Amino acid sequence: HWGYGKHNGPEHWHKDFPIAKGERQSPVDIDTHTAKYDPSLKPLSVSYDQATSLRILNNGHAFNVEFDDSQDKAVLKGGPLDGTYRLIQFHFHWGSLDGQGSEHTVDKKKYAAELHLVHWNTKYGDFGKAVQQPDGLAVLGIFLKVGSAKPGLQKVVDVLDSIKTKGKSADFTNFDPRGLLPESLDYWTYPGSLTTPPLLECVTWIVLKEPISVSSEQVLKFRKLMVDNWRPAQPLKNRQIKASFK
Ligand SMILES: [Zn+2]
Repeated sequence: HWGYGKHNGPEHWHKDFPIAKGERQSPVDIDTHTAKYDPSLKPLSVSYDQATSLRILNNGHAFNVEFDDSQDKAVLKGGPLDGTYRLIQFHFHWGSLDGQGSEHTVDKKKYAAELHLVHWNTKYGDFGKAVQQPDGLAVLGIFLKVGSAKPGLQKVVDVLDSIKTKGKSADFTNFDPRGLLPESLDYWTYPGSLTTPPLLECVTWIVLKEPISVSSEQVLKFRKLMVDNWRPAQPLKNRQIKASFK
């Protein structure tokens, strides 16, 4: 019965998922002066040109745009990663007003929303096998700030009315996730977890420094589905956040 409310929200999750109090939980606050520049980190390779979106699902906690991951189409490689990770889905976290919504924070600053592009390591059989492994997933995190509209988000926003109800899905083919990426691929990276139950510690996080801008109208349409589906920042503990820059 986990969710984001007073009675079932993040502070309760540890009861059903004790790893919630574990050693590599996400999200975290990215303290830009404690983040360590690592010259050995390679540039990120985001290869999304042959992405095949299939559908969009309201899973009760967010909406997921799902991709065909049955062969290498949209993949993430390079950066802190060893090998190739296939895009399986993306989703967002957002708030009930503009001053909150992101999961990661940067020097304690919260953005209005955060996009997670979820990828699994093709050394493993499928996503299900990958989440059982400490290097199973790579999640590309992108902050959303409110200002100008992101044109490449409009197709997502426009279909949401058709999946207002929990559990419903819709066909969602031929969406190009390249339209959700900022100019720069400068990033921070650290080992962490899924930010929703079961909170498995299987993720290499790659959080981009440059946010994308979305319009007030765009985020307001997210909110017609639910609000405040973000887990707050968890302690960094015995980890270091590394930066691809400065
Ligand atoms: Zn997420």
